Amino acid sequence: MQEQALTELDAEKKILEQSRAGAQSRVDSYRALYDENVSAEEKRTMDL
Amino acid sequence: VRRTATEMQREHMEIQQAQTQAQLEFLQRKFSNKALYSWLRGRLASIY
Repeated sequence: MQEQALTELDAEKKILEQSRAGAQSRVDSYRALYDENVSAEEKRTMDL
Repeated sequence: VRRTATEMQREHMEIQQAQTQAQLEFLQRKFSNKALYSWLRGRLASIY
């Protein structure tokens, strides 16, 4: 039974790694949004 | 994984039940049980 108690934590690691992947995807999305402040075309409309 | 751990907990509990029944069966089948000392106690009380 102790081995099942030990492999449940190896499933918990999979849970937290999927959470880590989702948060990394949000960081990679919002850093791309934040670096491109205004687009190349949002500058064109201010010029217009 | 946690459900197949608690099913093994149930199997552990069933084998503890079987062991407790084996202990009860051993205390009943053995020679120096309640009945032996009961007959000897009553018989010696009469003789005494």
